[PDB]
Amino acid sequence: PIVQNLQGQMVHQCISPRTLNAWVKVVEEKAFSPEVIPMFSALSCGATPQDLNTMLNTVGGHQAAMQMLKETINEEAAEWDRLHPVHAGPIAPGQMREPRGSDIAGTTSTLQEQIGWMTHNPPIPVGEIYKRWIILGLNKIVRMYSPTSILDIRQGPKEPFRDYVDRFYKTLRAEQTETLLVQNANPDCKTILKALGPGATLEEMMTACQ
Amino acid sequence: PIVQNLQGQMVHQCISPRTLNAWVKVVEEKAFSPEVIPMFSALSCGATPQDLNTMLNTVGGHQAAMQMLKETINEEAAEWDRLHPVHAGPIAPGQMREPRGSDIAGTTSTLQEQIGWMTHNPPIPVGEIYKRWIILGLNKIVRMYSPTSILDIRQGPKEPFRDYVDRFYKTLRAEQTETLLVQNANPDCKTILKALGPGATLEEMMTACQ
Amino acid sequence: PIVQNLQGQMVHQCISPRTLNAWVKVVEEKAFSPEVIPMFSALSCGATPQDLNTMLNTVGGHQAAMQMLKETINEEAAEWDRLHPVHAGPIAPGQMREPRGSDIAGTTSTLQEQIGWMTHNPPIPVGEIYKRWIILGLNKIVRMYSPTSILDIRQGPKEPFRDYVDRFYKTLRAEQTETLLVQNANPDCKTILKALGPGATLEEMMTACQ
Amino acid sequence: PIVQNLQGQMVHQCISPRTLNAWVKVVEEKAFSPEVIPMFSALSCGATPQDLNTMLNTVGGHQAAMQMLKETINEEAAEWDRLHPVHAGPIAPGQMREPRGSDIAGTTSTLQEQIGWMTHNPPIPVGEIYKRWIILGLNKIVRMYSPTSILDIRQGPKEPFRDYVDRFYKTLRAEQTETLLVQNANPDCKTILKALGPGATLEEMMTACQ
Amino acid sequence: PIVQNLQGQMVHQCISPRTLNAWVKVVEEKAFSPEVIPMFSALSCGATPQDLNTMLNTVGGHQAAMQMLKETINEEAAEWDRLHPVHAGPIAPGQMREPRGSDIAGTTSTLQEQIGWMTHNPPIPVGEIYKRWIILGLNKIVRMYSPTSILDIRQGPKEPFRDYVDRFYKTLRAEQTETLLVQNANPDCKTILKALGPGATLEEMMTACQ
Amino acid sequence: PIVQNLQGQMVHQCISPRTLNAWVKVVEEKAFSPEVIPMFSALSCGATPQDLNTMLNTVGGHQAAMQMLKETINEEAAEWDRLHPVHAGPIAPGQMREPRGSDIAGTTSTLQEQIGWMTHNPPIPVGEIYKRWIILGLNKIVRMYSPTSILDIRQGPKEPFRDYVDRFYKTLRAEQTETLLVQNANPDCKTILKALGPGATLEEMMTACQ
Amino acid sequence: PVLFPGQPFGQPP
Amino acid sequence: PVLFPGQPFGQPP
Amino acid sequence: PVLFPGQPFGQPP
Amino acid sequence: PVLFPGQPFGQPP
Amino acid sequence: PVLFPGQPFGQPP
Amino acid sequence: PVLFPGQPFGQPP
Ligand SMILES: O=P(O)(O)O[C@H]1[C@H](OP(=O)(O)O)[C@H](OP(=O)(O)O)[C@H](OP(=O)(O)O)[C@@H](OP(=O)(O)O)[C@H]1OP(=O)(O)O
Ligand SMILES: O=P(O)(O)O[C@H]1[C@H](OP(=O)(O)O)[C@H](OP(=O)(O)O)[C@H](OP(=O)(O)O)[C@@H](OP(=O)(O)O)[C@H]1OP(=O)(O)O
Repeated sequence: PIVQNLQGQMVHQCISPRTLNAWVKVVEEKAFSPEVIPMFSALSCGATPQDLNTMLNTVGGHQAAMQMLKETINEEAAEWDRLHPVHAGPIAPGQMREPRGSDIAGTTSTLQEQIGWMTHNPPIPVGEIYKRWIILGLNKIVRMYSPTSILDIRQGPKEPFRDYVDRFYKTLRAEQTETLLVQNANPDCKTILKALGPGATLEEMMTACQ
Repeated sequence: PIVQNLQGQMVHQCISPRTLNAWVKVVEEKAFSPEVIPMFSALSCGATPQDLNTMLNTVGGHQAAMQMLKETINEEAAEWDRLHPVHAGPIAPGQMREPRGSDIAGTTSTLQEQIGWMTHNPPIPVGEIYKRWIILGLNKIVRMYSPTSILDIRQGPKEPFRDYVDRFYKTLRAEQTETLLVQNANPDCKTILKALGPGATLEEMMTACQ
Repeated sequence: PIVQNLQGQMVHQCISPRTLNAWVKVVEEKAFSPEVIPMFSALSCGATPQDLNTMLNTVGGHQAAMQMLKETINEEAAEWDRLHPVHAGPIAPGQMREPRGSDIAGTTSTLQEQIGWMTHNPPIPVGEIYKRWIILGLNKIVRMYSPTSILDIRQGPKEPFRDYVDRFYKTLRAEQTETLLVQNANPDCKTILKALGPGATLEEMMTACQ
Repeated sequence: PIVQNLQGQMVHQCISPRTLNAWVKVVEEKAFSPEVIPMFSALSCGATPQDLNTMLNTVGGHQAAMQMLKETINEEAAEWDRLHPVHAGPIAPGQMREPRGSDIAGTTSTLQEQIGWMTHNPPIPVGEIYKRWIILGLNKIVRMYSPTSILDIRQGPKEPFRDYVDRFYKTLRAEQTETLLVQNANPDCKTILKALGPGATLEEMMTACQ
Repeated sequence: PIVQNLQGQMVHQCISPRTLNAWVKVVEEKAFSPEVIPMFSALSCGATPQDLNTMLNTVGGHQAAMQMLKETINEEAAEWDRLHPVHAGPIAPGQMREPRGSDIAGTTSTLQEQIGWMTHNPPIPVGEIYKRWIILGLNKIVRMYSPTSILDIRQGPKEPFRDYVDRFYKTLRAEQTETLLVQNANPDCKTILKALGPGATLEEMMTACQ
Repeated sequence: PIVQNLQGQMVHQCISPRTLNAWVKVVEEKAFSPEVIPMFSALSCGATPQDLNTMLNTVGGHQAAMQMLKETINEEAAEWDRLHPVHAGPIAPGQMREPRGSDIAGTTSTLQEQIGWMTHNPPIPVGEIYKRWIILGLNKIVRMYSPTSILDIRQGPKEPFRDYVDRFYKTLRAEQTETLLVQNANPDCKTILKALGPGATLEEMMTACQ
Repeated sequence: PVLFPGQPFGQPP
Repeated sequence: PVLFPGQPFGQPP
Repeated sequence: PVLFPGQPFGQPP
Repeated sequence: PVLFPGQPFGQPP
Repeated sequence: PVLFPGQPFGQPP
Repeated sequence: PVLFPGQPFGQPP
């Protein structure tokens, strides 16, 4: 990644064994749950496109999701190429070239070209654009990998309200309320909630129904 | 987070794999016990609003508590907006803007705006205000997540006094004495404690009843 | 904690995940055995009163011991207030105030006031005074939490002398000899030990009785 | 490896226990799956030929794959010797010699010669050439170690489409589509997919067949 | 411990959680086997007498061995006092005092006095003298804690020679040859070894008897 | 070990808990397999003779192998003494003495003498010579500790060729081909291999026999 | 409100 | 007293 | 497209 | 003696 | 060849 | 010999 040294300059350091280790472990244990996206966003902080590529290639499962990510990255690279064309000819000697849509992904661009783009004034944050594309991929997979719809989440008769709210909101996060939450509740709890009315925080509902 | 480098300046460093790892592990193993709040307060030391957001999003369970935290943060951001209005117009070039209530939460403000607010003289501790709001949320959840009331804690006939005091005070911490502790005790132990009278430390009671 | 940077100055650094992790793990696995006190003394080396407070709040069990510690800290803070009164009025601008007994505990004093007291010439070691009070608490709990008295430790007929000495001295450490050790021994081993007489090291006894 | 110190110079540091540890653990747990290649590429970042040799020798299993790697490295070293001959005679005193094909592998070249080649302007990236040869070996082994052909991957009647796509693409990665993926699918799913037609992303197929 | 900072000066740093952790773990798992002494010698490298004291107090078992260590340290401190008397009177202001035998153990001397003795020219290595005394203790315990004598180690009829040599030499290390090793061997192996004669390395014996 | 600080000088740092930890763990889990030698060579990078001694003494098993190493080190130290005699008399004050064969092993030489030899221009790499002797020992033990001869490795009728090649080459590495590999194979696989003929890479054989 | 149900932390309406 | 029952460490009355 | 099925991340056609 | 039975390391009589 | 069967990595013939 | 049986590494006769 690109870090700030003790002297006071931004230098490229080599990825630690733990960014890779924790990344493989979170994708292995948590699959593609929503909270897995922030991990990637936090583990890859300051990472180069090459580093992001290492993280993506380290995973050994869910290859269909990886192809989703591939297609998303190609669509975004085509949109970058369309929005920001770049000239060809000869790269000027001792000079920094423009980043293509394929360059941001790290397919053509090399690591020295990458750190040239990052250590610039003003810097071209190719890592941040690549992170944006990878994240768009990840949100897309996570949204379409949800096990059940929000309509399916309904509270059981013997189930506590807390568990129902937890299930409801984990499903709501997976697919990215107020009125819907009461509709799925059983006649118990709903008896008091309908009497509560509008303007009550989630905690008022869960306290009255505790 | 915002740390002090060896040279002697405050710089932003990227969150470590362990702050995230330990945070997910403590919320997974200890749920929302009171001691979980200090962990967050200690793990997120010097953290930016973005870092606090990563920590909050890393958790994958107890989503109703997360919505409690959301509502608390919105109430506090509305109170910040009400107490400290900020002008609009155009942000002056090469200048630092005022922090909105939404800015402290990191919804509109970007990381460069954040570290501009922290590395200032005098600094605007947006991270500390956000930590205050998140902590208010956490205390609220922990208080309303307590399994039983302090009135329920009563000492058993064959149970040692130590266990009763431990249960009593863990419940007292969960919901944030002197006379009440003796009332819940069985006739044994109370026989000696009533004879002890006022002015005795907790240890005098537990020593006489040992 | 307050550490020495590579440049050569004492700066506050943020507590590591391991001080907290190891602290919770030692209090969880070893409860309040005597060796747990040095761990706290070694883990909290250079720690601020706020850091000491985080360590104390991280524990989730043995709340009665925590209240013992609370009462001990209040007694010591009252004694500090009595021994070292401090004036009121207005705190002089850009100046460092005197530390109250409550300040050393970190209840009123903030972290900036704390590091002002530590980075001073001569420095006011509020962390060391707080550590003294916390340690007095810990010794008090450990002494009064001992399972059995030293009189109870007696050597069995088939038990080796080594095990008896180990039990005897772990109990002696828990509650903070020469003649007593021989009295609790069985007629075997004592047969030779009484013949040995005064002036023999522990190893002479354990070698002759091996 | 060759890293950048805080002062701002490239110096050789000694390999960490974790590069070795994580390397042995990934080769032990994941055998020669494709994602194992990026690990090597990420763990050995900045590593010298000697360091690469340590990593290769640390593995204790799959010795036939190691001999594949040996033969690949000899072929590449012979091609380097053929492409870039080097003179003999006497090495000039206080001077840096040309890297042979055997030198890049670290068989004749010593570590001081290596760091002389890396800390040069322009530098001779012997580590990168050696990494290229080792990686060519690794891709060769991984491609020829695949358990089954892509023709074998077929979707079962009761198997979800997601699992079939995952198997198909893990096999495709192991041996380094569009039309083939539909052919192996059962009559179910294919019923809708044939109706979809060309121009549909992988996600359109997996959504319609969900 | 006393380490060398990056700038180039010897400064006291605070003991890491791992020196304590690894120390407790090695004493817990390996008890007092001979190899446990080097661990202490390697883990406590550069450590102050206070740090050595923390390490010693961290152990929670084998208290009789701890009292052996105590007595050894008192004998060595008395010998230090006898060999190197020190004057009393008043400690000169802003001056460094002479180290007593009790000072080296850290009973009277404080940490500031300790680092004054270590950061001196010429330095008084109180840590090294204390390490010498602690190590003398450790060797004494390990020698007198050996389960069986070297005379007891004898090779079984069906036991391989390798196992017999391993047992023989682990016992020899525990209590701190050539002719004795052959005497304890069974008639098999001895048949060939007696024919070998003097002047054969251990490996010649184990190869002929393999 | 002897490392390079951030300022740009070679200084002695104290061995980490992990070099010891990983060393004991690899010798415990992998015994004396060939890959254990590189670990020692990689873990002890930059280590002093004293550090090498700590690593060797940390192991608690395989003491006969340790005595093999002892004898090897004595033979090499005698050869060093014979090749490089050193004068006696008086060591010149403030001067660096010549390294004896016993000095390289660390038996007489102290750590200050060691780091004087390493931080020299030109430096006397006593650590590297000691590493050479220890490694010669290790290769000797590993070669003579092999369970079976290469002649014993033969392919079974139902065993895949891959497993046979793996066994063959792990045995070949343990004791430090082309024609021999085919001879041990069963009539199956050999049927095709004899038809292949000379000039085929290992992979050609394993592909045709797959 | 700064935060609404259904989106991650740090995202506007 | 500096500390009372029922609140975390470091908080006034 | 920048990426195609069957090759690792960061490799051209 | 510098150390006596019954107290931690580093404490006087 | 730079490497032959039977010896560790980095050793000549 | 520099090392003899029965003593740790780094100790003279
Ligand atoms: O203690 P944990 O929370 O369970 O995490 C540890 C630990 O992390 P550290 O390297 O920072 O210490 C390990 O070292 P230990 O201190 O536990 O010895 C490590 O290696 P070990 O095999 O020696 O434990 C390992 O084990 P593993 O990765 O196989 O699980 C690992 O556990 P985690 O994977 O949970 O992080
Ligand atoms: O090098 P990594 O595998 O990336 O992890 C290291 C490391 O492990 P090794 O020394 O075994 O290589 C440290 O070693 P120890 O200090 O534990 O002995 C360590 O220590 P902490 O757990 O106390 O943090 C810490 O970094 P550092 O050395 O600066 O303390 C850490 O990185 P992570 O904990 O994030 O994995």
